[PDB]
Amino acid sequence: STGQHPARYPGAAAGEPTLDSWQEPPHNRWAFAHLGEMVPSAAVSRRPGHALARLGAIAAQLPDLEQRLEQTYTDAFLVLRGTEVVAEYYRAGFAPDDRHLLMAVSKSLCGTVVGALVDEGRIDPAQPVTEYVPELAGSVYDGPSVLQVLDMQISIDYNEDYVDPASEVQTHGRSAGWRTRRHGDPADTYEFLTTLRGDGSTGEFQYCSANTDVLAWIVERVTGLRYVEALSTYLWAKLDADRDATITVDTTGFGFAHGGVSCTARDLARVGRMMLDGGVAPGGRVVSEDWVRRVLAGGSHEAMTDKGFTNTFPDGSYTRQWWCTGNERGNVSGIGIHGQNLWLDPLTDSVIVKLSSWPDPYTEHWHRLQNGILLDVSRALDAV
Amino acid sequence: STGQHPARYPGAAAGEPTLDSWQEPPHNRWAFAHLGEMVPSAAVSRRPGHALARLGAIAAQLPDLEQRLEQTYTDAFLVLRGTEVVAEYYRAGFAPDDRHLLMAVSKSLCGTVVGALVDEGRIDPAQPVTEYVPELAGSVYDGPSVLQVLDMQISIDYNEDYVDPASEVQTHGRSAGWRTRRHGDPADTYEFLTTLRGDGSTGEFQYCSANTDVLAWIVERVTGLRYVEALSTYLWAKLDADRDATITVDTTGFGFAHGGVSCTARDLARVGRMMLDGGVAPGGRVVSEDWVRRVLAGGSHEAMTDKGFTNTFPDGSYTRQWWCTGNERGNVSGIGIHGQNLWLDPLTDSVIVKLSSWPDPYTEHWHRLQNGILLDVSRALDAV
Ligand SMILES: NCCCCCC(=O)NCCCCCC(=O)O
Ligand SMILES: NCCCCCC(=O)NCCCCCC(=O)O
Repeated sequence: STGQHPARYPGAAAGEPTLDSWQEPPHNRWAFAHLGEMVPSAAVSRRPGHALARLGAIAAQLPDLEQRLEQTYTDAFLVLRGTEVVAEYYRAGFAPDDRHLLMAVSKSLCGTVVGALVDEGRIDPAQPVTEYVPELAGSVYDGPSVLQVLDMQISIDYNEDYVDPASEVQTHGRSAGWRTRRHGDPADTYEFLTTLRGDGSTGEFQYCSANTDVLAWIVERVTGLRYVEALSTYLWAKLDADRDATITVDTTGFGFAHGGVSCTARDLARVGRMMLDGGVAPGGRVVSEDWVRRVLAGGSHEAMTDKGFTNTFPDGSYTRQWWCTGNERGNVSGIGIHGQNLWLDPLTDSVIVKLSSWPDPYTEHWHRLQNGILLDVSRALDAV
Repeated sequence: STGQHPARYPGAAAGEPTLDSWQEPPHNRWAFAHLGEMVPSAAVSRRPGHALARLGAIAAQLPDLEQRLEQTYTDAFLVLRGTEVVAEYYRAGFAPDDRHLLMAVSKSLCGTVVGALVDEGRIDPAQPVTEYVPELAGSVYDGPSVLQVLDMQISIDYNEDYVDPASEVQTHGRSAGWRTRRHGDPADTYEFLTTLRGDGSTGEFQYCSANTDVLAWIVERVTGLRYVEALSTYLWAKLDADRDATITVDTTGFGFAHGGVSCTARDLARVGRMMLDGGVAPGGRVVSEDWVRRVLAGGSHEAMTDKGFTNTFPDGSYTRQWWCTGNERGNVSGIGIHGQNLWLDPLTDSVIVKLSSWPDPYTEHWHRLQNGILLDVSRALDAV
């Protein structure tokens, strides 16, 4: 058993509604107003073909920027300097206000929600995961602290290989609804998490998407809110965003916290703006100054043994669901496969959003090109 | 085989992407911008509890109206007199701009798209279905004309019982993704349609949801557009709507034309406004004056042998995906189970939208109450 979870609607029984019950009472009052949560659905446009390129200022310093964006399969690109949008690009077929999957940039949003609850004293990072989710007893999350989850410093038997059909990535996806279920698969994301094991060691960085979903589970146990609602209440609804975000949900309504958020490029930039404003957003404080300071400060460098990341960023690290370059600019970024970044450049008070669709989830090739663009654009923003 | 269908995106292979392939190239460029079409998804609200009742004018004539709306599980209710919203109600927990499932009011929208294509001379109602969809040869739709589909005048072995777990309604839903698939079920909506049989007789009204999905299939074959896009291009994008509508899609991306559209009450009223304006909408003409005239005129009364409908509306009929009361007011309505109506009152140049969630799909009890409210509100709009 995975214990108590937030009901899909007020008074809902556990796991209700399902695909076979949503038309029946009492479920249908909720379901008829939220059917996209149950059944795949398409937008029918209220609006009756070419790329939009408004790179403007940085164009003089980076003449070939649009070509470099094309070469990295860029769908949306936006630079926010202070409060001003100073450069934008959207590929043909993608509108400025269209939403785009964030992949693991979603993790940085989840970490922010956790941070807000730490500020409220509802989560203590020093406490074991099992203090908040007892049902993870007997799993790899039995022993580690919430901070070690936040920092991805738990050794786990989870092969985070995005291409291997047999990897835990795919099983994770089948459990949550991103992929077709097999018989014998865990019923939902919570159950999948309880199946994970490890050798018990901690302290070394191991990127594992399951960690973020454990954080979201903790958020639910501490607030009593569905993660989807907690993500709105503690973050999204304070941004003065143009559009709702969306997040995929599994068959219990649990949001795919580690990778399933979609939003517009401009709205994602509002998250970066909040970070560079010390944790304050138009709708109120999201996280404490201290939390933001710790994100910008980085994690333990010695924990970061990922050769690929450190080849590019020798003094890099990871903390609280953010990647920290440790470079001379102090760049920090949310990062997702296929080329998603929420990139912070504190030196110039700027945020860079790049949302892409590389053919491959992650390779040194795309990694080098992507980071080259983000660094060049950052430097182009420097006072001269 | 069900023949050629509009690709989910430009250049897509048949049936691509699937739940297991959408992350791979070339699918992922499209899928990352449209993930809700593949995986159930929840809105993360950008906005930070009680019913809104602004019944206003008609309140004096119908003092107990709000109670009557509550008693019929009303979620949204809106009266448009001319171009003016003169009464509104939304239950606690449902916002004025929230979308609501239309159930078979969706059919009236599909019929409108067909009507537009008839105006363009791309569909001839007198022609057999097989003129446009040859693959329906050998099925119950082999022989009948497109008009007989529009008018629901084909005898079909399809038990339209919304509660019986064993009825064709459920198989239809399993084929399309509204319900959990069983082994042996048709793979998609098109395949399900090809399995339908009948005794070959025509001319008598038989309400069958499959008919509308055949119409949507015809729309796709004649335009080359996904039904979702055709619904936008020929109708929704001409309404000057506040929000996109949505429609559920099956595993090929085919919209659930007969029941799967959701939209706001105010936007649905724009469809009624278009009908009462002779087929013209803010964005241009949607259908011809003649088409609208034929809808308002009704179908053959003798074909209408449904005792339930005619008990309430003795001179009632059905044509072109609209129910026609044949009453002294000439009321016509789109109708969906659990209490959805797009109700036209030409006498007062008014449209009534009622979107509800009755516990039961359809019973004489709810039918009597629902129609009593719509008729009383219509009469309350009369000049005195
Ligand atoms: N479970 C399916 C979706 C999971 C998303 C994974 C993801 O986006 N991972 C990001 C990896 C970034 C690696 C950065 C680096 O090594 O330099
Ligand atoms: N296939 C699942 C959804 C199908 C929707 C069916 C629906 O909305 N039907 C409307 C029936 C109206 C009957 C009106 C009357 O008999 O008076």
